Amino acid sequence: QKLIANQFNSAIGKIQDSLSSTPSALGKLQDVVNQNAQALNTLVKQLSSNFGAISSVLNDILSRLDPPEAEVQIDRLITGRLQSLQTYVTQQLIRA
Amino acid sequence: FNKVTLADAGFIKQYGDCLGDIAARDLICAQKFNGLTVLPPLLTDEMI
Amino acid sequence: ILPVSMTKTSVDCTMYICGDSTECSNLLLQYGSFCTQLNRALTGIAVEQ
Amino acid sequence: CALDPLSETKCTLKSFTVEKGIYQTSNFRVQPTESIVRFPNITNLCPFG
Amino acid sequence: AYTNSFTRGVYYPDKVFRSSVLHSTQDLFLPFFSNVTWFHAIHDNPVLPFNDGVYFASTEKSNIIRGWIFGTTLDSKTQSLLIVNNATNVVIKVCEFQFCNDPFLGV
Amino acid sequence: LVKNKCVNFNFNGLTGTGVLTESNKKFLPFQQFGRDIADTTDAVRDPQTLEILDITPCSFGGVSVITPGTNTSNQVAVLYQDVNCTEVPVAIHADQL
Ligand SMILES: *[C@@H]1O[C@H](CO)[C@@H](O)[C@H](O)[C@H]1NC(C)=O
Ligand SMILES: *[C@@H]1O[C@H](CO)[C@@H](O)[C@H](O)[C@H]1NC(C)=O
Ligand SMILES: *[C@@H]1O[C@H](CO)[C@@H](O)[C@H](O)[C@H]1NC(C)=O
Ligand SMILES: *[C@@H]1O[C@H](CO)[C@@H](O)[C@H](O)[C@H]1NC(C)=O
Repeated sequence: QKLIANQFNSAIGKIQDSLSSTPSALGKLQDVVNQNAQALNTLVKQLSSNFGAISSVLNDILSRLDPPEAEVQIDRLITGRLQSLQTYVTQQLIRA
Repeated sequence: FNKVTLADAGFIKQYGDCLGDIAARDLICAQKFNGLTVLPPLLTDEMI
Repeated sequence: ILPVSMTKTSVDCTMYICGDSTECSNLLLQYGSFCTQLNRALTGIAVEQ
Repeated sequence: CALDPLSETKCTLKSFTVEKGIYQTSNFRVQPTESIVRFPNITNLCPFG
Repeated sequence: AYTNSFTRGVYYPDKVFRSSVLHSTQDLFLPFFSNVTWFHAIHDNPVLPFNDGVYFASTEKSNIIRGWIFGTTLDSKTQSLLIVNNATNVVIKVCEFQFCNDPFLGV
Repeated sequence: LVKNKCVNFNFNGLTGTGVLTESNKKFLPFQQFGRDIADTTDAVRDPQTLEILDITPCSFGGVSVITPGTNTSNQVAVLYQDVNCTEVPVAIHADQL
């Protein structure tokens, strides 16, 4: 009992420093978070593609083309962004 | 609690940066990231 | 070390796709209920956490 | 679907009965909505004529 | 002469208000760690080609390097370009004119 | 424009839309109109006043509904998203609702 006590206490202290050192043992944790973020960043960036349209920001397309023409541009942008959302959701499901 | 950082995590960190605490009187940070929202967990850190 | 949960996110389908444009929403209505499906899946994940 | 929120919940829930819980039915309080512009002074007319 | 351009050739390639981000532009830019040529007290003022752009600044001794003028033919067959310094602002000028190759104004 | 609602700030072109945001930072001679991670036009320089001015998009948070069972009672209570209570009805544009 005397030196099983010591060994225990000392070893706990070890765990402390070991972690503090810099092994981010919490790597298996960090990843998750980061992994998620990356997935978010892509989604956000995907708002700059025009998927074949003459431009990207809806406001413009609306602010340049008549409704009957708008139809085309708008629809294409819709399909593109819908696909981006779908991919994001499916990935989220898997990671879940 | 300090070895896990959010510094190089763009959207999550900058959404966590809607806590300017006075910096802008009217900051509805749910209307700044285009729908992308983050709900809070049912359990905080203190209760865990 | 074990991971237990992750970040709970949710996204405003209409805001993401047709943000603030009332001409875009009426076109989105032609695709049926995709936003509803997506919000449902995301909510399921958010509860699972 | 515009009434005490309970009603719009019943709307989204697609049933005329709801259980105990919570429901995201957000972005449903109409937006501020005006129509104006700011610009410059280009007094000179075009020679197109 | 030929010297390593340790790092130069970074100019706002845009006119959009941007802040703490990391944008990845794609345009004509001085290739890093590349080279250059020049001359010195030779008597000078030679000619040189232009490609698409010319990163160019130099040891202004006592302001002696004054203006950079263009002009492909100088038989006065093109209203090209000429820039020096006329108190208020540089003499931006265009006209196919003489292209007096060795500047002079009395001074 | 107005400076408090989705007056559609059409500053010299861009049909920017957004309540409040009487913002101010720093710019440069070329610097004219804002751009963030997602380009989200941060600020702008007015065509005929010429300054700096950012703005948050149509600024209206999200709402969910707590409930006991529909047949259990008809009472409900709504919980919003991240919104300081100060601007609740004004932050759901209560006036027209
Ligand atoms: C540039 O000049 C250096 C000599 O200073 C030479 O080593 C090199 O090959 C030249 N060309 C480059 C760096 O492209
Ligand atoms: C344009 O004219 C108006 C007069 O209605 C004036 O207030 C404004 O300052 C002018 N803007 C200029 C000259 O840029
Ligand atoms: C609602 O219906 C359930 C199912 O029969 C029942 O148990 C409950 O008592 C009802 N609510 C009220 C207030 O009676
Ligand atoms: C909400 O706004 C008021 C008014 O400025 C402020 O005193 C209060 O601290 C704000 N709420 C929070 C949680 O900061």
